[PDB]
Amino acid sequence: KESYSIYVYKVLKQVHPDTGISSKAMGIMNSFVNDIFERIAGEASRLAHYNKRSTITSREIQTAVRLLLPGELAKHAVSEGTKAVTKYTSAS
Amino acid sequence: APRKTAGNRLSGLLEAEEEDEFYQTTYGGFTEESGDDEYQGSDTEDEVDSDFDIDEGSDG
Amino acid sequence: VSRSQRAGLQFPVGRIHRHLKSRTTRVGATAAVYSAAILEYLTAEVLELAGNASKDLKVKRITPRHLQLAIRGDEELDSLIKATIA
Repeated sequence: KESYSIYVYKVLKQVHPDTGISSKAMGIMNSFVNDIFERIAGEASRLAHYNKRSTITSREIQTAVRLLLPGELAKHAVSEGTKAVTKYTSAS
Repeated sequence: APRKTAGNRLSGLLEAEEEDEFYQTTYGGFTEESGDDEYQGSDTEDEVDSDFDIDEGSDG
Repeated sequence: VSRSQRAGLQFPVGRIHRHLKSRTTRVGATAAVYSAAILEYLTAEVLELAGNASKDLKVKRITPRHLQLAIRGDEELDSLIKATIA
């Protein structure tokens, strides 16, 4: 539903700067990203209702990630998420 | 008398076929297709809404 | 400068913040930053494996078959996509 294909492409440039991607494969990536996001967002909303939080913060996202992401994916994602939030809340 | 292993691989085989079907149908199928052009990458802007940097926030 | 640059991300935190608002109808900045980082990480993981599968080809290009190798070939990514679809 939402278009993240151009950001997928930038990430691809980062991980494999000599590698392209086909249009159908990019479409699959966009679909997967959207579905994963919908799951995280639904879970985070459910967690904020359950915990009576008025505002969805990275605390609810992080818990949703732990609940939804299999094993080491969760660990690495939590690391990345925490890193990003630290950077955002610091000076630059 | 019947043997014990008779058909004991059938349900693994069915699960394998179901997984095959899952990857052939999900997101249009994880399958190559003739005419699948290269994705041509048209960057876009990212503006935050007014309520992006909102304030986010027992005894005993 | 950019909020996504402040977080060190390629994914767009403003767009993701609006997406979160749409699918949760308050969403703080940190929720959008964390969600972006998480989606960017999963994207990077799938593309690294897929692009590894498409090495050794003279013209390196990821196709749906390389994505299949990346996700189906990986216990965690395979279970993630199965739970996600179902």
